[PDB]
Amino acid sequence: HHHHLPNITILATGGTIAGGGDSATKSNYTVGKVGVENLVNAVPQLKDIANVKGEQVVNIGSQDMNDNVWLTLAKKINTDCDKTDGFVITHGTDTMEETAYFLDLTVKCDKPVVMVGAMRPSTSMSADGPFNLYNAVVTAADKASANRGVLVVMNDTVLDGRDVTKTNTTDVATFKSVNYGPLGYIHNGKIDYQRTPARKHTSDTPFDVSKLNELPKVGIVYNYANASDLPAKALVDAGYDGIVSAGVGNGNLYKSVFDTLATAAKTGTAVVRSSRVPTGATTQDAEVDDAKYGFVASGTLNPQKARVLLQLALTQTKDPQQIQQIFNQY
Amino acid sequence: HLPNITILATGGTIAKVGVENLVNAVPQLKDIANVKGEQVVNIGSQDMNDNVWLTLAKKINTDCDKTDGFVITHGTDTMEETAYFLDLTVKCDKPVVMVGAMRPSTSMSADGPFNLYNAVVTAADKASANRGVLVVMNDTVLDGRDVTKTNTTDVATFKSVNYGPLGYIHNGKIDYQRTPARKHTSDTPFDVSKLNELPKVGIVYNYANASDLPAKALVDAGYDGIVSAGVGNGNLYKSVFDTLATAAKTGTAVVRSSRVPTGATTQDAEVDDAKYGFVASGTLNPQKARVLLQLALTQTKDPQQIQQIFNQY
Amino acid sequence: HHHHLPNITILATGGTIAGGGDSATKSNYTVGKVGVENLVNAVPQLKDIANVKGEQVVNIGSQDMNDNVWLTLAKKINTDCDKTDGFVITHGTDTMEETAYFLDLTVKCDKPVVMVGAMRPSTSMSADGPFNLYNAVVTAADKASANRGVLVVMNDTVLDGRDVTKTNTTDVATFKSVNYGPLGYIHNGKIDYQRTPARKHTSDTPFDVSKLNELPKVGIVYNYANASDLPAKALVDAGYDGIVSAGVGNGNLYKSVFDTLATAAKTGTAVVRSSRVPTGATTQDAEVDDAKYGFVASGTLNPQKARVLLQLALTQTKDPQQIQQIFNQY
Amino acid sequence: HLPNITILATGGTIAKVGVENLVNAVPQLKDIANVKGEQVVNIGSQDMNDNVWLTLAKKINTDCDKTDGFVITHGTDTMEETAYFLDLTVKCDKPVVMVGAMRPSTSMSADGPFNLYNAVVTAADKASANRGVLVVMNDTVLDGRDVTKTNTTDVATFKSVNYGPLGYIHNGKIDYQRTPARKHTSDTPFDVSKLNELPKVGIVYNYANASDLPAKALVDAGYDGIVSAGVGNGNLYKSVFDTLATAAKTGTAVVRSSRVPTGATTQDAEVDDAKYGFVASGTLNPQKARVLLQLALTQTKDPQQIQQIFNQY
Ligand SMILES: N[C@@H](CC(=O)O)C(=O)O
Ligand SMILES: N[C@@H](CC(=O)O)C(=O)O
Ligand SMILES: N[C@@H](CC(=O)O)C(=O)O
Ligand SMILES: N[C@@H](CC(=O)O)C(=O)O
Repeated sequence: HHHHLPNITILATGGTIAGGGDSATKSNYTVGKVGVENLVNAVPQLKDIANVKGEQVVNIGSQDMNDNVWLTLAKKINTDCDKTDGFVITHGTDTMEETAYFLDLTVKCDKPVVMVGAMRPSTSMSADGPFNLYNAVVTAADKASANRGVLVVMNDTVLDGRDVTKTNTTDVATFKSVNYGPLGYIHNGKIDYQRTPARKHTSDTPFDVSKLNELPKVGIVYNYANASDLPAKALVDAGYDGIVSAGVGNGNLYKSVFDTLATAAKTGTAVVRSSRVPTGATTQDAEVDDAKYGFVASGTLNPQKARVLLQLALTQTKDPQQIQQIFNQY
Repeated sequence: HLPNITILATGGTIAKVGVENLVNAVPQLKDIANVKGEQVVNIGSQDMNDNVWLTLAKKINTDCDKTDGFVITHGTDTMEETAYFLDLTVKCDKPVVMVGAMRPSTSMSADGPFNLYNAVVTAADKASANRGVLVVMNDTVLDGRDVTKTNTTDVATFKSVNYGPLGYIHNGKIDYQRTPARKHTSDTPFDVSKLNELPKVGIVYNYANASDLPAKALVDAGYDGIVSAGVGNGNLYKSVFDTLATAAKTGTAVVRSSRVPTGATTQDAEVDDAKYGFVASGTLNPQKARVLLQLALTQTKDPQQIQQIFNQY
Repeated sequence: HHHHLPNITILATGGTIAGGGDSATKSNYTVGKVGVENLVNAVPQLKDIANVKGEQVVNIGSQDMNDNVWLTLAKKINTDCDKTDGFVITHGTDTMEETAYFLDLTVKCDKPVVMVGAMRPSTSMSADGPFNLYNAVVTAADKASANRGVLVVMNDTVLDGRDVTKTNTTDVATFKSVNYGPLGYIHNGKIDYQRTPARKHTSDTPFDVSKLNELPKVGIVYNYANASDLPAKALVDAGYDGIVSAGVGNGNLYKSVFDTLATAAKTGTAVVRSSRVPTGATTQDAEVDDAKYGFVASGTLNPQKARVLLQLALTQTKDPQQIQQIFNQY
Repeated sequence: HLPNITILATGGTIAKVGVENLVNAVPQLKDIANVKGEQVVNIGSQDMNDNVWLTLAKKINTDCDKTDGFVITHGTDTMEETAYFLDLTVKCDKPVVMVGAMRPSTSMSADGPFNLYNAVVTAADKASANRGVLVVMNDTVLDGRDVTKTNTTDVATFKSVNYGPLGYIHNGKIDYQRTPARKHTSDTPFDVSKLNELPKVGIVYNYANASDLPAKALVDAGYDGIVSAGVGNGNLYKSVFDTLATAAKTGTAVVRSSRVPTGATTQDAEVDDAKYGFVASGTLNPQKARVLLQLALTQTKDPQQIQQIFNQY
C-alpha cells in the first residue's frame, strides 16, 4: 500500500495575500497583483500535504468584490466538485466574511471549501500569507472538515462562514467568530474540531444559483445621531429590492430613516433591521414592532451578512414573514 | 461636606421616567453627594441630534461654576457619539460623566441604579478631573473618545476597544491607571457657545457590490462632509471611491473610516489620501469620525488641516 | 387543553448568589448565608415559567467546594432524575467551572442540569442573582437544552460545562467559553442555540460515580521564573495519585519542577501538563516529549479543569496512554 | 544620524541561535538604527531565574549612557515576569523594549523578524521614553506591568488585559495614546545594584479540594513570601487559608492574587486582610505579584508597608 495525497484546487481571486509593495518594511502596497502560481511556490511544504492545482478566477482587491464574482465562484465550485477533493479560495480580507457567507448558502458540493487571505502583503517582512495558505490546504484536505459548511481559515483557526467577521483593521489575528466562536484550532498540521454550525448551510438550503445571471438589489444604510434619510430615499427611488439597516443598539433607527423604511416596506421593498454594533443579535420583540411595519430582524447577522441572506431570500420570496423565517433558519 | 453634583437627564432606558424619580430610587446617592436634577430633553438616544448636543455643551459650559460635577443620563444607543461631542466641546474643567442602562428600570436585576451610583462616585472624585468627558458603565470608567457599544444587549457592552479603560470602580473608589493622550475639552479649538447648527456630515457604508447612490445623494444635497464606513483598513468599493474622489475636489470633506470595529484607518496603505484630498480617521469609527469632522468643518474646509485635527483630537 | 409548566428542581449549594452584607453599597459581605427559599422568592416571575422546588444541599462559599459535595450532587441528580423535568444548581462563582465540568462527566440523567451563580451579593444594589436565576430556570425548562451536557448560565448566555471559565474577578460578565464560545444567547425568556459541545459528556462517558466514596488525589503545581520544586515534592511525598502542572506557555515546566514530575511519573504518579495561560491548548509535539516521560497533555483544559478529568480518569486506569486518550475524547 | 540601539539576547524561540545571526537576518534594521548585540544568556524562558534578572537590571543600569536604547530578546513564556522585574528595577531613563517570537525562526511566516524590527522602532522613538519597560509584540507597544501571555500559541498572544496597550505601530511609527500611571523605573525605591539574590517567594494554587501541602512546604522551607493564586476575587480554600493565616503571623509575607486572568484581587470583599496580615495584589496576577513581593521584601517585612507598595507600583 502507498500514501496518496488529496487533490486540492486553489481558486484565486486576489487580495493582500496577492499584494505587493516595493519595500518589505513600508506599508504601501497594491492589491491583487501576484498570480496564483507565485503564491503556491512561496509555500514549498504544500507538497507534503496535497496535490495542488491553481486557477486564477480574477485578481482584485476584495473591496471591489461583487455579485458576479460570487456567482462565478459558486457555479465553478458546484460544477467542478467531482474533479477534486477540496477547494481553497484565496481572497482579500476586506469582504471575505461576505463571500464566505454567500458560498456557505449556495455551495452544494459536499467537499470542503476553505477561504483564506493575508493581512500583510506577500512582499512584507513576516508575511502571514504563506502559513495561512498552508493551513487552509490542511483544512481543505481534512476529512473531518466536511459537512461544516464553508470555512474561513486564518491565524491557525477554522471559522464558520456565517459568524466569521473581520474585527481589526490591521491585526493578523483579525478574524473571529465573535458570537459563537471558532470550530477548531490548527496545530502541527492537525485540527481538533469541537464545534459545528447549527444553522442550515450548503446542500440544506433552498438557494440554487446555478441558473442566476444576477442577484436582487440590496443596499445598506447606516444609523447614528442626526442621521440623514437621503441614503435610504436614494435606494427607494432606484427601485431597490431590499434595504438593510445598520441600526443603533438593538437594531434601532433614527426617526427619519425609520419613516422612509416603513413606507418602502409598505410598497413591497424588503427591509431588514441589523445593527452597526459588532456583536450580538438584532432581536425581535424589542423597541420595533416588526410585525406592524413588515420588517425583518437580522439576529446575529451584521449588516453585510444580512445583505447576503436577504438577496438570496429575495430569489425565493418577497413575503416578509417568509423572509423572517429564512433569517431564523440560515 | 459632600460635593454638589448635577444630573442632566436626556432620556434612555435608564429612565419616559423623569429625573426626580430616578434620583429618589437610589437613596444611597445621599451618602456621596448633594444631587440636583434637571431635565434637558427626554428621548430615546436613537433620535439624538445636533440640537441636543449644542444644548448640552452650552448648559455645562455656562453652569460650570454652580456645581462640582455633572452626570448625564442618556440612552445607550448613541451615548458614544454624545460623549465624544462633549469631549471636544466642554470647556468646564469639572468631571462630566455619562451613564445609561441596558435593562429597563422595572426589569429583574436592573443595572441603572448601580450604574447611576457609580457615575456619581466618578463625578465626585477629585481624581476624575482633567481626564475628558467620561462614560461610566459596568463598574468601569471609560474615556469618551474610545468608548463604544460592543454588544446589542449585554450589560457589559461599553468598552474602550482600542486603548482600554481609565480605571475600575470598587467599593465606591476608583483606581485610575490611565488617561487619554488625545487633546480634549479646554485643550481643543472647538467652541460651540454661539453656534445653533453644525455642518452637515453623513455616513456611507461599504460592502461587496456597494451602491454609489447614498454617496451621490449626499453630494447632491451639498453635504459639507462625508464619512465612509470603509471595508478593512478604510477601503472603498470602486463606485463609492469614484463618487467620493469627486466630492473631495468639489467642496465636500471626505474622511475614510472603517466598518471594522477595532483598529485604525491608516494612511499609507492602499489609498493615496494626498492625491484624492481624503482624510484618514485613525481609530475613530464612522460615528465618532462624524463628530470630529463636523467640528473640524467649523474651523476649516482644508483637507490637510482636517487631517491634522484628526491626528490631534 | 391546558398549559402545564415544567417541574424544575433547584439544588442550592451556597455562593455569592446567597451572600449578604449590611449595606447595598459597600462591597463587604459573607457568602452562603441566605437559604434557597429566599432566593426563589426574590424572583416572583419564576411562576410564569416553572413549578420550582428548592432543596438546600449545602450552604458554602465555592472557594471551599470539595470532592464530597461533587459526589453528593452527581448521585442526587442521577437518583432524582425521574422526579423532575430539570435541575438548576445555585453555586458560588469561584469554582463553578470545576463543579460544572465534574457534573458534565458524571451526570447520566438525560434532563437539563444548569448551574448558576451571582457576582454581586443578594443584598447589593443591582444584584445580578435574581435575573440569573430566572434565566437558569428558562434554560433548564427548554426542551432544546437537552443533550448539550451540563450547562452554566450567566449574563444571558448558555455555556458548556467543559469550556466555561471565570475570566474576571468582579465583572458580572465574567463567564466565558474562551476557546470555543457559548452555545446560545437568552433573550425575552427564549434561547437561540447555535452550538453544542463535540467532546463526549454525561451518558456517553465511562465515569460512574454512583458507588464512589472518594475521588483520587490530584494536586496542582504552578510554574513561573525560579519556580520551587517544593510544592511538587510535597504532593509526591504524600502519595498523590496525580499532579497537574500549570505550565508556562505551551505547557512548559521550570527545570526543577520538570525533574520532580519526570521521576513521579516513572513511579506511576499520573502527570498532566496544562498551562497557566488562560486560553489555548497545551499541545502534544511541542517542547516536551510526553511519550518519553509518560506525561499527558491537557489540550484546552486549564489546570483546574484537567484536575477534574484526571481524577475521573484515575478511577478507570493508571496507564498514561489511556489517560491521554481520555484527555482527547472528553 | 541614526540612534544607537543595543540588543541584549537571552534566548527564546525568537533565536539556540546567537545574537549576531538574528541581527543579520533583518538587514532593514540598518535603516533605523546602529545595532550592537550582546549575549547575556541563552535559555528557554521557562528556565528564567532570579540570577538572570539581576544580571539584566545591572547591565542596563551600568551601560545606560553608552547607548540610546535597549531591546531584550527573550522567550515568550516568562517575558511578562522579566518585563515587570525590569520595570521596577531599571534606573536608566532610555527605552527598554522586550521582544520575542511565537513561531520558530525557520517556520512558515515566522513572526520574529518583524517583531524585532518593530522593537527597534520602539526603542529608537524619542516618544517611547519615560513609559517604563515595554513589550513589543504583534505591532503593539505594551506596558511591562499589565502585559501578559493570553494564548498558548497565537502570534497575537501578548495583551495588556486590564488597561490596554500604549500604542500601535504602523509603517515604522507609533501613535502613543496611553502611559502607565503606576510608578516605575527611576520612580521606585527598588535598587538591585548590590544584590546577588532575591527574597524567596513561592506561588500556591487554589481550586476545589485544594491541598495545603504546597503552602506547608513553603512555610517549612522558611520562605520570605507566598503568593496565592486564589479562586475568584483572591479567595482561598479553607485548608490553604488556615496555613497562610499562620504563615502571615510567623515571618512569611502573604499576598492574595488570583488564578483568574483579568481583574483585581480587591480588599473589602470576603477576606479581612487587616485581621490576617495579608496583602491584596490588585490587578497583579500571581507571577507578577511574586515579582513585586520579592522587591517589596528587599525594603520591608511589614504587611501594611507591603500593601502600600502594592498600591503604588
Ligand atoms: N484590500 C485588501 C485587504 C486584504 O486583503 O488584507 C483586500 O481585501 O483585497
Ligand atoms: N433605545 C435606548 C437603548 C438604551 O438606552 O439601552 C436608547 O438609546 O435610548
Ligand atoms: N466566593 C464566592 C464568589 C461568588 O460566588 O461570586 C463563591 O464562589 O462562593
Ligand atoms: N519556550 C519558549 C517559548 C517562546 O519563546 O515562544 C521560551 O519561552 O523560551
